[PDB]
Amino acid sequence: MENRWQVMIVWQVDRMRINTWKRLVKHHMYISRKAKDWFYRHHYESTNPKISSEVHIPLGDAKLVITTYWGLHTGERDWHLGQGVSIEWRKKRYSTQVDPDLADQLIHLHYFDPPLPSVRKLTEDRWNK
Amino acid sequence: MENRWQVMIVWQVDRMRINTWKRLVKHHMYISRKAKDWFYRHHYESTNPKISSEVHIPLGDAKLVITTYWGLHTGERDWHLGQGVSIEWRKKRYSTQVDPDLADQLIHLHYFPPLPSVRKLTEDRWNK
Amino acid sequence: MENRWQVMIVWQVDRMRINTWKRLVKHHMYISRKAKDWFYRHHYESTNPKISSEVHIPLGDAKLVITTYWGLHTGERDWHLGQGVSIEWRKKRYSTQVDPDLADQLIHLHYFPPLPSVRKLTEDRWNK
Amino acid sequence: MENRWQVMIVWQVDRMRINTWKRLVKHHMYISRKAKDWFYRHHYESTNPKISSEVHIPLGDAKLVITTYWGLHTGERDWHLGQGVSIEWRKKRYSTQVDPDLADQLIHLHYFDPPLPSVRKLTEDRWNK
Amino acid sequence: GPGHMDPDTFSYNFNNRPILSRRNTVWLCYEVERLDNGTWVKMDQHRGQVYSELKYHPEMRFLSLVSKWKLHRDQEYEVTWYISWSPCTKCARDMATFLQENTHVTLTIFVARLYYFWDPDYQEALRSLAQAGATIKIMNYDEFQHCWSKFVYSQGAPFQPWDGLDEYSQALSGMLGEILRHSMDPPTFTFNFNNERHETYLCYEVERMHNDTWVKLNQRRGFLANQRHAELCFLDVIPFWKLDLDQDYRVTCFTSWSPCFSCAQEMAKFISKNKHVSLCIKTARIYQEGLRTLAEAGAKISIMTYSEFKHCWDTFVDHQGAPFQPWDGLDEHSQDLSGRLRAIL
Amino acid sequence: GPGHMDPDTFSYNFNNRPILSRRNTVWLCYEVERLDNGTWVKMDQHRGQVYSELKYHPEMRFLSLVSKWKLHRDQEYEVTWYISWSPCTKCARDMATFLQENTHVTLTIFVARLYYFWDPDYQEALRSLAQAGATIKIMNYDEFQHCWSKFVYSQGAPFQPWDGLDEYSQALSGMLGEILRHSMDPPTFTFNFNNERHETYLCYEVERMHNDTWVKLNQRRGFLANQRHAELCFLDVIPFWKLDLDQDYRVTCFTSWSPCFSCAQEMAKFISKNKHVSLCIKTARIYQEGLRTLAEAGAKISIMTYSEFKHCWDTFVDHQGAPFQPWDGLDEHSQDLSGRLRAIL
Amino acid sequence: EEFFRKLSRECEIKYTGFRDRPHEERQARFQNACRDGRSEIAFVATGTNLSLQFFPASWQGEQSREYVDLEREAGKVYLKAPMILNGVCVIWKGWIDLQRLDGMGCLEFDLAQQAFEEARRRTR
Amino acid sequence: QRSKFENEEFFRKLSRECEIKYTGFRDRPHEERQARFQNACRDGRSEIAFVATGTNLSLQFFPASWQGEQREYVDLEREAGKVYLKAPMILNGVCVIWKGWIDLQRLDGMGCLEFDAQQAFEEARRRTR
Amino acid sequence: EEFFRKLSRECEIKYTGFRDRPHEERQARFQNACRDGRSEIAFVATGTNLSLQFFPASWQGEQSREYVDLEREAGKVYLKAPMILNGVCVIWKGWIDLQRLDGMGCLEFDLAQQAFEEARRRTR
Amino acid sequence: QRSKFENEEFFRKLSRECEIKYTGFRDRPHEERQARFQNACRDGRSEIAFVATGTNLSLQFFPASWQGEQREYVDLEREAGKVYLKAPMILNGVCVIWKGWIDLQRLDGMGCLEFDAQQAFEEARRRTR
RNA sequence: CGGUUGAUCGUUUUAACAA
RNA sequence: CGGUUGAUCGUUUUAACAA
Ligand SMILES: [Cl-]
Ligand SMILES: [Cl-]
Ligand SMILES: [Zn+2]
Ligand SMILES: [Zn+2]
Ligand SMILES: [Zn+2]
Ligand SMILES: [Zn+2]
Repeated sequence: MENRWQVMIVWQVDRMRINTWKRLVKHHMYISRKAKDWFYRHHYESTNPKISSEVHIPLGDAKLVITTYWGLHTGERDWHLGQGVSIEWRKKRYSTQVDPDLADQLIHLHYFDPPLPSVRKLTEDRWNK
Repeated sequence: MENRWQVMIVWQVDRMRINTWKRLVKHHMYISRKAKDWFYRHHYESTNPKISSEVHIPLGDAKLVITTYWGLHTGERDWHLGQGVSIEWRKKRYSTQVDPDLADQLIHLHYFPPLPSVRKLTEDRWNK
Repeated sequence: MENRWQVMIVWQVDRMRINTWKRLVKHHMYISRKAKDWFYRHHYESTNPKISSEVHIPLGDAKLVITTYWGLHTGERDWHLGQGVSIEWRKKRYSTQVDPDLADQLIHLHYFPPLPSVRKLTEDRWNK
Repeated sequence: MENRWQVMIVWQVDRMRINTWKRLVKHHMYISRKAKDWFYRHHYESTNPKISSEVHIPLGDAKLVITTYWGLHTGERDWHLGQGVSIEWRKKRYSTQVDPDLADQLIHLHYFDPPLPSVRKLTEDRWNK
Repeated sequence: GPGHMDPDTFSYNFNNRPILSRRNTVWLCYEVERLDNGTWVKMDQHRGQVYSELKYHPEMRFLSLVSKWKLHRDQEYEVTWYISWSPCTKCARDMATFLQENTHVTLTIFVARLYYFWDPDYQEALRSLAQAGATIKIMNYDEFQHCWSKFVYSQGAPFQPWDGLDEYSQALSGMLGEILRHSMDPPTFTFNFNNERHETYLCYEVERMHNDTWVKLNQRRGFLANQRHAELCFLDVIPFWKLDLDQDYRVTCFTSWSPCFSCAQEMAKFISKNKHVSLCIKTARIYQEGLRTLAEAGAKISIMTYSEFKHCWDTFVDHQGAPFQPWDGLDEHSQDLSGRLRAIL
Repeated sequence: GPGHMDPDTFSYNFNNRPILSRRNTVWLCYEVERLDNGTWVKMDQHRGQVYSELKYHPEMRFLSLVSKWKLHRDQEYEVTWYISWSPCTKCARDMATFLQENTHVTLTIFVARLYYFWDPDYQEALRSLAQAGATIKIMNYDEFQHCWSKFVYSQGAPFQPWDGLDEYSQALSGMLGEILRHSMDPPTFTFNFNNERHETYLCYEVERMHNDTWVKLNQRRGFLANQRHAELCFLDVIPFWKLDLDQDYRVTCFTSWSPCFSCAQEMAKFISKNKHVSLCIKTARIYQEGLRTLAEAGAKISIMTYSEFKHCWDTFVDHQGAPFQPWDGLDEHSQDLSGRLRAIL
Repeated sequence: EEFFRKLSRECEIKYTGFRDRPHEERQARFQNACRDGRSEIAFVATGTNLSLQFFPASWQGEQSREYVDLEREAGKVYLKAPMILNGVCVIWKGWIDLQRLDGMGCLEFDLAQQAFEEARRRTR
Repeated sequence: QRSKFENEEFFRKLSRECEIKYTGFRDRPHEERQARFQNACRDGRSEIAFVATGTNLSLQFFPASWQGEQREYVDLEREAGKVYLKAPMILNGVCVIWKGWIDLQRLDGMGCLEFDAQQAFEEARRRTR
Repeated sequence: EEFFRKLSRECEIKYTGFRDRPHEERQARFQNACRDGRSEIAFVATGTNLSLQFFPASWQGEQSREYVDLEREAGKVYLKAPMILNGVCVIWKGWIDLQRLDGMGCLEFDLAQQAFEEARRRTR
Repeated sequence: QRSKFENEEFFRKLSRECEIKYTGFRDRPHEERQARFQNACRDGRSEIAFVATGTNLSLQFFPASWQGEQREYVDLEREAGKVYLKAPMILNGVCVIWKGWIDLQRLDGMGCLEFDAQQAFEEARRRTR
């Protein structure tokens, strides 16, 4: 087969939650520097044509990267218009996709041991419940 | 049935040109007061169902009546609903049709910010 | 100087009609894949500065080439910049002009959601 | 002379202050009923074609009426686009126009003896200073 | 945004006076419902209000919003509009061509005022919009209350209706019925215009005198019903025609029941005030001093016969290629009623 | 609203790549200044940003905003635009007719990308807009930094430019100069093209072979300057013409100084990679191994004479009905330079 | 006058009715409208936007003999109308075939009149 | 009255340093501004506004028909090229008169104040302090 | 064929150039463009949107004698062009006066041809 | 691994009750949706998304060219009228494989999970708790 | 164009500016 | 239509939704 694919679990979220997450991250990154070691990569540093942002969080000797997307297919619900998030953990060309629960646990273990930026509130589906 | 009719020359124009005409005419008889002697008759003051509005320009003992029309089954882009303009010199029960050039010359003889001109209203670019 | 020229029949159309044409043609050779055998040539692939785009419809041993044009000094509402369409049946260095009806009949003979039709593109309502 | 006129001192204010004044009055009129005896007359109860609102405040046996306008001439400053206010005090067909300072003093003498609605903040010119 | 407009703009713009001059902006409040398991459920996030721009009417912005929504095409949707002015020609045509291409959405429109109801261009645009599958109605007091409660940032303040809301609503309903050219289905005609019923339906036509000859007016033909009785609504519709004071007009009325006391007094006063309008009433039943006073005022009270029934069936009945069929006991009852009226008057 | 757009939309939309496909919205950041006592003072409240709609471009919304502003007509105003796409035909025409009717306002436009720069319709629209009194420029790095600091809700984050900003800006400047048909005034021509200066200005023309005859291209004629030297900018402009690989093209260059070492190496590599493009360089001065390498690569290095000077004056000089007048010491210096070049090469 | 001969050369007339509808009902509507009257009939010149309108006399507030007749010859209709234009009493006559609503038409001529002539000469 | 007029801050502010100007249609050319001002002064069916140059205070001359409940004049014939303005009113409980004039060419001029239940308002002011 | 005679009756041709500009320079530009070439010349039919385009031969990628001549008679220009249309070799010839850029024009006719005729008969 | 897969909440949630559906262009008619899905499955140059019916979780099959750094298949010829999907991945540090199928007519089907530095992530998880 | 409004598409066009 | 983008006017169109 001449078609080669990549597999990603993307949590479908609406636009307001994406905006709130980005605003909180940038507010706690520059104004109230509780998270100053984070690297907020801007839009166009990627080979994937649809990757709106990429937040890198150094955890000891590895890093947890949260990438958001825009321009995906529509969802089942009314406000899943093509935006989503995906969180993974990488260490020197070894990557594993991470549950948002575990991602927030890692974030609060290293950094936190305006509301604090959490990924559980970002990725939670408020339209299916 | 067909023993009685009425004949006029009507120039098809666009609705925006009619609106421009009826805006400058109102402006010039209300704000600028250069043509405060002119008269304006609305749609409900005429028996013809197709008459839009009438503008009366006094020329002394006679007058120039310019009338607008909706409801024409001609249309501009073939919408079976088109506007039109007609000119009529009237002097004490005597009436005749007047081409736009002579009407504009009559207006300039007795009268006179854009000015209300009949050539700009009646001319065409759809066929020319 | 005037010893060499080129003669074609070009039908003046509107820009929105050209956009509709080049949208349905792309849709039908990319998404629906009913006309995936057609070819599309852009503006920079032709020597004529006035050629907009070319669409090639294979008809077996021959082809039908429909070309769009900007830059015509005719204009639609007298803007000295008008679009145009030309049709050409081509068979191994032999060429001729084809009216829209025969071209549409050729397309329906070998081929076939709106469909890309030449009558809808070439017909006129500005003079008819 | 066949032309008869009426004279009013209108304090030219911008749109944002008008909106804030109306919102505060209606919020302190229905939700937090500290000013519940006030009568907020709506748009079209007037002979004057341009009188957007009219707030009546009973002071003992008389009433202080504050009327706002829209559709006035433009002002000297950039944001004086045709809205204004006027405050007066009336008792049985006797009316007198009231300084906003005195108007707020009367308001606080009888009723107050979200921010409280004051006319000094409404009528103050923040564009000329 | 869902329901955050100040009350003053609402009261200024949604005033329903038929002739209102200085309202140059159009406000459109939209809501959407979806069909699920046979019931229409409200779509709480797909609602709001928009206003017009210099060259951008609210209908265009609503179409852009619908395009951005990306609604499931395998479902059924109902959209409700509450608008201050009726759509113009461009907006009506584009809404019609949007409805023709999306058959999974239906549209219901409530209008506060009719925009250029005397202009046949806008009348034809509105007729085309109605033919495309849209329901056009006149915004009544219940809809005003609903918009006040739902789309207005009233902060719990009670709604205070302006003076003359009901009369303006009835007049606008009459004009809209004239514009849309409504017709009665045969069952209603048979049930209401039988001489042998808690509703009174009346038809009307107008003629003008010209060289001792009556000429019919194509636009001034129609019918109406009760919502005050129907005669008051008709008399409220009358003044907006601006009948000229120099020519002679005749208004022919086809009413089911006889006018009441107050309605007869109002009609007599109206026809006494306007000497240029003659009245010809041809009733079918009797609901007698008021009738005598109305007849002595100048009216011509008569009783419907077979010719009037045939004219009504041909004129104000949606027969759809079906000839009129008289019912049993028509001629005898009509003759008895005519004789009784002649004896009384 | 003044400066409250998120950085991601800014970075996505104001990318200045000449060919960018999936940016279907237009963003317009506007600011206004006023003339007071001979100085231009910023109008802090009359600034902001807007975006386009389905059928409502940002220029129309800006015109509506200007209408709502009600600016004093007895004053002077300067408006600055920062826009992602160059205006289309409708917007350009309406902006031109707005500028023609309001002579108390001037407009300066910075564009991130040129929209259909290969379409003569949009080229004519842009030329008409420039003739109406508007200044059209190409958005450079300083303007990007200004927009990031002023119109972007960056929360103090530093601006990170994308890759290739400067090259794209130079290419777009070259294309805009071609479109607007700029010309040199006589003083600059005399000061720069004298053979007896810290700037290098170069002119260029293109011809195509057809039956052993060179035919000129009307659009492919112009000149440019330094902002990297001008030769690199010209070589960056070249690839966007999409010269065909089957026909023969000749590019004639009129350069003041001799090319530098790096510029000569780049030109030699470019003309070696593209065998379908011949190069004819006719310089006026010398700024020799690089020149020898360029000549051996395939170029034809020559020295300007009276005919070339006359052609330059007639072609790329805004003489405005004035014939060319040669300066003193032209023929002797030209002959000496030609002899020196012949001896060297 | 230059206006007359400018609008009297190679001028053919053609009917404009329910243009966005099929031709058969178009001639049917032209037929019955010409029979009963009570309607406006338009005849536009091909070259320019000049149009002859036929309005019923009841539409005017007051009040000259002119006719449209199709019963003299089947399949064609004849048009005759006098009208005073620029101070002279020109008469416009023409015909169109009933099958194609096209045909020919031309205008040939027959105290207030001299008053308008004096005013027109004064307006030069 | 006289002492209150000469002692209170508001009356001194409006009587000492005040110059007026007409800004009716500030976005329109001078000629039609003059024409509109003349028309409005002559018909008596539209408002005319005069704004104090320094502050946001303005005097509006509404037509008497807009009042609906009930000496002043805006006259032209006293002097060619000028309009003279007299407006009696009741301000802060005392009877005051406003006098001014503006030229038709510059749409500018001068304007100042003069001096020319009643006891219930005095009692209210005394109890206000 | 019906198409030919449909577009060959009472057909007059007229020049379309810089229409939004005065006439004098319009004929000057028509003159010099017809002299030098290197430009496109349009001739539209009055009735419909059919137009004859005159493109320089250098604009084509490859390669039949046809001319536009004004020096044989002053004040008028003659146009001659053969072109194969629908399988037949029709020749379009005409003239326009140089003063008014208007005139007359008509098309009269003179293995792959039979191949197209067979294909056309098959497409019925 | 096996015990972690059978004991953790996330893996059980994604493995026990899961059904997938394709919602690519929900505002478009069924026919062109089928055509677009077939085209996207055949060219290998565009993403395809599969959304879990209950939650907001989705599987995206990005083309390998979009990765840029580096068994899975989306195949058609196994059975006419169905598309079969296999996607290996690393989730929460353990290697897991997703298996599913959807029919071309209904654009619906089934999908579930199976089982088929590494120590550094285990250490991080132990220290996370 | 304050007209018993015949209706110019008037900040009379705006969610937060005093939370 | 992921094309070395020739550019459909894609929530890739939005200030606060976790203040
Ligand atoms: Cl509308
Ligand atoms: Cl634009
Ligand atoms: Zn509209
Ligand atoms: Zn009653
Ligand atoms: Zn534009
Ligand atoms: Zn260099």
